[PDB]
Amino acid sequence: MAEIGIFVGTMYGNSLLVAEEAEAILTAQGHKATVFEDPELSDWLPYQDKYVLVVTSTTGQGDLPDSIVPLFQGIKDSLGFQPNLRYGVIALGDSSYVNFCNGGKQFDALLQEQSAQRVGEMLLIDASENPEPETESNPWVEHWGTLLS
Ligand SMILES: Cc1cc2nc3c(=O)[nH]c(=O)nc-3n(C[C@H](O)[C@H](O)[C@H](O)COP(=O)(O)O)c2cc1C
Repeated sequence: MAEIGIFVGTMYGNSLLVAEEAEAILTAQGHKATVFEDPELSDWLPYQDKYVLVVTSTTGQGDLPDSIVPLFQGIKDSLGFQPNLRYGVIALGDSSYVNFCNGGKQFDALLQEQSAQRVGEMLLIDASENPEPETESNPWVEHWGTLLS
């Protein structure tokens, strides 16, 4: 039975709420999930022989949240290649602007630039018109969790 590192990138907690639901769903299906609200390469590392998943957002001029910048730089510069990494991605932000989920999209790109192999398609939550993001992400995690071991 699989184990899932559930790495988070936020400055306001809305993507973190979805990550806590994602951990609960995978745990209920039977997989040993673990959510990380303040992650590091040291917590990403234990899952390269396994599976991982991302729940992230956007900040500044369209940059990654500072809570996941040290994970994004760490994997980019001190890991470099991941041909056997398997995962899934949820991204969350405001639809009112051109950088729609651009910080979460950069974290999916962190893994495709390293030859990882996602077990699904990236979910894009529009918080400014979607005040119940659980309803946009729970059936997505329940589905993705059937594609594990
Ligand atoms: C400076 C700034 C600009 C933002 N502009 C965007 C944007 O262009 N695209 C987007 O998807 N999210 C954007 N966001 C994210 C919003 O804050 C959004 O309301 C989000 O849901 C906040 O919750 P989160 O951090 O948990 O995701 C921006 C955040 C900040 C700090």
